[PDB]
Amino acid sequence: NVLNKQRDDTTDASRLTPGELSEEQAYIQQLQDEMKQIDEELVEAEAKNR
Amino acid sequence: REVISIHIGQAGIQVGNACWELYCLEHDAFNTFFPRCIFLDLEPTVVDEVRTGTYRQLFHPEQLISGKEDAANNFARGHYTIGKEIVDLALDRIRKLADNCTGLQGFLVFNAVGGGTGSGLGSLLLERLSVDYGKKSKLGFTVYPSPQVSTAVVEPYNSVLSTHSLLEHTDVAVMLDNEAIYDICRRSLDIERPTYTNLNRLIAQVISSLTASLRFDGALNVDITEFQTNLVPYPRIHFMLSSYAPIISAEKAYHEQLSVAEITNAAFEPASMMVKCDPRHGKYMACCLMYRGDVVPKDVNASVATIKTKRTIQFVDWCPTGFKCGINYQPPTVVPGGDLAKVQRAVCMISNSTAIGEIFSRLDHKFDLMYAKRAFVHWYVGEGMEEGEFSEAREDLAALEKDFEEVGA
Amino acid sequence: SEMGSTLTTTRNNMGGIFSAKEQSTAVQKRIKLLENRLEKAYVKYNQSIT
Amino acid sequence: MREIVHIQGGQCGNQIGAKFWEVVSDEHGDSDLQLERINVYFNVPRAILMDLEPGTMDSVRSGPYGQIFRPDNFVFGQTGAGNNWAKGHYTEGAELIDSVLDVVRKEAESCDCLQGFQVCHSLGGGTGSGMGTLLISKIREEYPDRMMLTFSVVPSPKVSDTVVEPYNATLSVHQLVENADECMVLDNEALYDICFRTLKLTTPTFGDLNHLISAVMSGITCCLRFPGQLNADLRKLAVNLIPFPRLHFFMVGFTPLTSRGSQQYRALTVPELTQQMWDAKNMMCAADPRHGRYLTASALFRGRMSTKEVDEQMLNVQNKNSSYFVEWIPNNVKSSVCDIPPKGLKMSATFIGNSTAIQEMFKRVSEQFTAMFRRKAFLHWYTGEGMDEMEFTEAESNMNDLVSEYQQYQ
Amino acid sequence: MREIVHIQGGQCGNQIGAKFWEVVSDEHGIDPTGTYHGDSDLQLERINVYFNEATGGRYVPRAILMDLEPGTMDSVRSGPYGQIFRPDNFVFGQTGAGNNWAKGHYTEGAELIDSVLDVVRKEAESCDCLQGFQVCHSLGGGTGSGMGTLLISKIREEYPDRMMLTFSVVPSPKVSDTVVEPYNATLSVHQLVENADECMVLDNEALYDICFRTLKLTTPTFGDLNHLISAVMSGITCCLRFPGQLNADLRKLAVNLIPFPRLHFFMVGFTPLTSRGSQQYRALTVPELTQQMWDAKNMMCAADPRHGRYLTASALFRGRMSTKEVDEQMLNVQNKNSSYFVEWIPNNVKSSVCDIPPKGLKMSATFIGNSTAIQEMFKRVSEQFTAMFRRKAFLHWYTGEGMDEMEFTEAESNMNDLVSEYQQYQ
Ligand SMILES: Nc1nc2c(ncn2[C@@H]2O[C@H](COP(=O)(O)OP(=O)(O)OP(=O)(O)O)[C@@H](O)[C@H]2O)c(=O)[nH]1
Ligand SMILES: Nc1nc2c(ncn2[C@@H]2O[C@H](COP(=O)(O)OP(=O)(O)O)[C@@H](O)[C@H]2O)c(=O)[nH]1
Ligand SMILES: Nc1nc2c(ncn2[C@@H]2O[C@H](COP(=O)(O)OP(=O)(O)O)[C@@H](O)[C@H]2O)c(=O)[nH]1
Ligand SMILES: [Mg+2]
Repeated sequence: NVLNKQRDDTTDASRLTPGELSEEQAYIQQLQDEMKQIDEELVEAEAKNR
Repeated sequence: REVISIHIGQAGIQVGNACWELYCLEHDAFNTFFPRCIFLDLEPTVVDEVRTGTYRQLFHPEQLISGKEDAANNFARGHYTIGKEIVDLALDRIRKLADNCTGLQGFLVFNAVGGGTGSGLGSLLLERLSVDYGKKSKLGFTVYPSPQVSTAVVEPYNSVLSTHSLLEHTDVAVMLDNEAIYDICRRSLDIERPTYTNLNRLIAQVISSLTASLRFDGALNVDITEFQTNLVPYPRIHFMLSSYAPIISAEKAYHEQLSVAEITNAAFEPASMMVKCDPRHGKYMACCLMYRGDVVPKDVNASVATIKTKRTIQFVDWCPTGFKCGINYQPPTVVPGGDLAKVQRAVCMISNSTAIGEIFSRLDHKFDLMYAKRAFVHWYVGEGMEEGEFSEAREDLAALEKDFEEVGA
Repeated sequence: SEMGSTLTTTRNNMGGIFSAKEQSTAVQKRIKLLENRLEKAYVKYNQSIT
Repeated sequence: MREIVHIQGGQCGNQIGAKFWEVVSDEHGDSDLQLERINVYFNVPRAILMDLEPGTMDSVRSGPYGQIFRPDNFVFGQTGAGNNWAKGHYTEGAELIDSVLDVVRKEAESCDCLQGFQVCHSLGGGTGSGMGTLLISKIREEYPDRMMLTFSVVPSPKVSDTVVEPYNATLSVHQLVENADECMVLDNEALYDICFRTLKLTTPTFGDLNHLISAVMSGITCCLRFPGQLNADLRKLAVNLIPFPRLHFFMVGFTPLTSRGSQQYRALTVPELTQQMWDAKNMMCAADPRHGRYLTASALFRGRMSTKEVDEQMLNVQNKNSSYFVEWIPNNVKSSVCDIPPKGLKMSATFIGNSTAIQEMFKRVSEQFTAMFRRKAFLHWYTGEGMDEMEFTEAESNMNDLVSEYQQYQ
Repeated sequence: MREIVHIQGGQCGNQIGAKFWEVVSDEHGIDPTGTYHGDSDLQLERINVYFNEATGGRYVPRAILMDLEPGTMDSVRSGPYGQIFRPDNFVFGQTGAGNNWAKGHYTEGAELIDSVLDVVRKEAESCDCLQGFQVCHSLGGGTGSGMGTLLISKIREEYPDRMMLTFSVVPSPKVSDTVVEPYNATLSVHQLVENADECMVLDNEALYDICFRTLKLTTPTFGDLNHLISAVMSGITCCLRFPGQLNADLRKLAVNLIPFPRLHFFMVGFTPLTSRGSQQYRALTVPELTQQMWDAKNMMCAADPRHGRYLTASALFRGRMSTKEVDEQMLNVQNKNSSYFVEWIPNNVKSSVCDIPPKGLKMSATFIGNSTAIQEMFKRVSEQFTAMFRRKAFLHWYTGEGMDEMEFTEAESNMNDLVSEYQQYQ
């Protein structure tokens, strides 16, 4: 009985361990690229105004 | 709108003796109950305790059906030999109860499958009700035998032979053990020496919480036809774990701060299930949450969000919206002499998962061991059965095990 | 004893009970911040254009 | 003269409409301007309640402003749907919709010149969505040349009431894309978020959400009921917002919305209304418009305002956010002004934006629908009632090609 | 016309600003409920610099409160003139920095300053032609130093062509409340040298000695110090709110007072400041105002200018006065004490007059002197910082949160070149 109790707790602990979120990290990466694109886009436009 | 209740056996009508006490104490809203009942048993001892009890005049004399002699923990006796003379009188009354009714939601049956009357003539009553009405719902709240706590010996034979008909006759089947309820009264209610009376009182609380939507007006009402869709994803998978919160004493209740968030949590821990099984081994297929009393839709909405984002429990890969909520305004009532304190709000959760697949597998070995040596089989066969239905009920539960394993994947 | 040892090392590996929700909620909030920042950068660029 | 009849279906529709008739009755009441334009909503209100559970009808007569409906207009079943679209669309509808069509025809011919019909319902429930859907279909083949409005709430995974929400939402939108003239998409997630952020309520019961939806519905029909410096009826807005006949799902916002703690600390000017109107956190749908573009936009204003301020402000919001609008349509914004404000305010506004970010929700539901329908969960409660397999495939196909044309035009 | 939004950070910033809005509202005749009750038209014509009419005579201050603890915000709305601020302007965290500059600049800043910037952006676009921004904070705390510091850097990147004031109290060894004061001071100033347009150096020692000897107070609670600081801040902006014979806006003073772009830390004084035993025995003349103005003990910083030379100096006078007295007084105080003024700039003192005194006084003044003696403070904190850093004491909350070793070395280097370039230009 005590072995089964301990085993369930290990399985719970393994479930809880943080796991990398692929569907979200790639979003962050894509967001930064568009951000950097707009910065370079902005500097050309400021040059045009002067 | 009305719904009538049938009670079979020593366990059935004692559960009813507490359930109807709560209904009269709780009460146009009464129209769904006022009683539209029938007690029936083979032993006259427990029915005739009602006939002389405090509720002598409350029940019409004919209602209380009673046979001549008991089936004696014998499914075959209570299904083939003695059932055949009393079941016809019972259902030929229940018909005129339905003719009294106009908007019948359904029937609800109370039985314990360990015995002969609760199991045998339970299934027999169910088979003639299914061919007579078909479409009308029949909610069966049954009491299955516990794994380690047990009172009889031949109950594995009864439980398998009863289940074979409980599959395709009842619509919504709620399991309830005795060890799990004993643990509930020991853990939360801190009653170290409980009897059957305390068990039956909190069983009535669950029943009342799922019919209060018909009786009283809430923010989000839910009928008996609603459970029919929202919790059974397959026509032969209807077996529901039950839970309730807050099951709490009279002093602890005032000390603690009962709210919606924590009771939604407490209704999900395996320390509060009405059936001895661990849903950590299983995956939730669907959940249903009846909220009574002082509930706004926001915090119930917020509570189901936290459950979904936790990882201690998991859902099937099929249901992103794996819940069905329901809110009613009137708070739960209390019974003098009862142990549950008055609460502004309570939650009765009815779920469906694959943890139930463990109880059947656990049941199989005990039945299998006895059957292999042909223990006690001579009692049932001389009653009118054969070796055919023993083996065929066995393979029916084998199919059910593979079914749960297939759907759970 | 061996199962107990595996339990303790897995317990240390999860980095705590509350760890998973914090990392999950932090990356979600990070998503929101980049979205907010991207809007302001777009506004500046479009204002420059006019 | 120009007439709008009201239909309320299901529990959601009935309680929303009860609040709706409270605010309209209070709006029409000192002034003689109130008496001249009550034929549009009165003859007793020109409304028809419709449900299957008597608790909602009793709940309607119990509350105040519940004794003003004509009891003959309480057309009403008895058995109940049970969140089953097949029950709401094939079994229970088949004997109650004939009765609703009797009463709706009587309420339509009672007036001289109909402008249109106005339906308030849901897309997750059975007797609200399905029956109201069938009702809409019966109305479309009888009166094709009349206007039609459907304020429909759409379910979100964050506000997940029932288990079969996707099975009902997908089927319901399959009928809306052909039957209704236009629809105003609502949801409970955005409504709850709005009462948190802007309204700052601690206990937002349904009364508040239904009060918010009611303010929108009162705002869209103010031009008929009151004189204005620039009038825009329902047909005028429809042609200015709908570029293609199937692209008629809108997002709505109402202004001004401030907490009772800050009501006296704020100013009420047209620039101040426009900042809150175009705020992405102020849409009453869970579709972030900055995830796409605007096809067109419309702003209905109420109160004595300078029209020049209206036009120059709308031009500004189009020049500043120049990437969020469609290219082959310059001047994407339609505007209108009426001189009578709602009771308790000086100056109000109503935003209707036809954006292409709404395709997120339709795609957002399809993955739940495809999740269930892949392995046939909950399917028999729909199949054994009369529906077949090809209906779900058809419903899925229309969802997919719909998000494609938003994606196409985006 | 020209508009200045107000930004208060941390506990010190919040309490300083509370007394500021009380004093200002009294000058314009707005009661604590937020309605107008003045008499002269001169009060109603220039309240757009600091307020917005909301609805029906409701004037709300154009201010933004920002910190990390709830106690300060609650202490604002409790006291009078606490009900005048718009509740949306209470941008507000919950966890706290704990006098850890990294937590105020890297850990907790990342989740609040975006929200702070939304309110600040709304207050900038709510007005037409910004004159500048006004930030009140400390240099020894965490939530005032780090939070306000990162805010200043981001703001200068958004609106670069606009003025900016930072009223900052600095720590000193004698008044030492926190233990990590040098770590906070040197890093905070390292950011101020490259972000702020001009900064006003304050410290608590001078405030204590003003209330000891000049004011002759017995129990000087923080309400009186904040009362003193508010009079100085109202003086720097009286030119925008009231007409006069010689107006001087913020831009006019900064371009005139700052000879080199990195040398923009000022010493402040205020006149008149008199005790209740001597408020009757005095006169009110321009020369009487001038000597009490240029007094060494009357500086509102504990850095004696008579240890060095003045680079530039400014005077803002308020009240009906004769401009000849203004100009001749500045000329005389420069001719007798000729060695105390820098040589390669003639007429090192710019002066201006405004025709509206503070309520309750006939004639006041405000002094803004950019002297070279300020390097004492930079060395006084620099050696304490180097003393701590050469053994890495208190470093693990800094290096464990995101700073590296080169940041402190960068701080020392920038510290050392500023005190060296002060030494050259003197
Ligand atoms: N919860 C609960 N269970 C009961 C109660 N009484 C009996 N049981 C259960 O009933 C099972 C046996 O069936 P009984 O109801 O006692 O007897 P029966 O079903 O009428 O069958 P017969 O003995 O042949 O008449 C036992 O396993 C008990 O767990 C009760 O009062 N409350
Ligand atoms: N805003 C609002 N939404 C409601 C209200 N009542 C129900 N709903 C929504 O309606 C959905 C359930 O609709 P349902 O009652 O099943 O409709 P019906 O069964 O067809 O009448 C839920 O998602 C609720 O969020 C209400 O009073 N206000
Ligand atoms: N003038 C004044 N200074 C104060 C007050 N309260 C704190 N201080 C100064 O603030 C310094 C400590 O900064 P702290 O209040 O912790 O700043 P914060 O935590 O960033 O808000 C000390 O050197 C005090 O002299 C006040 O009410 N008035
Ligand atoms: Mg018995």
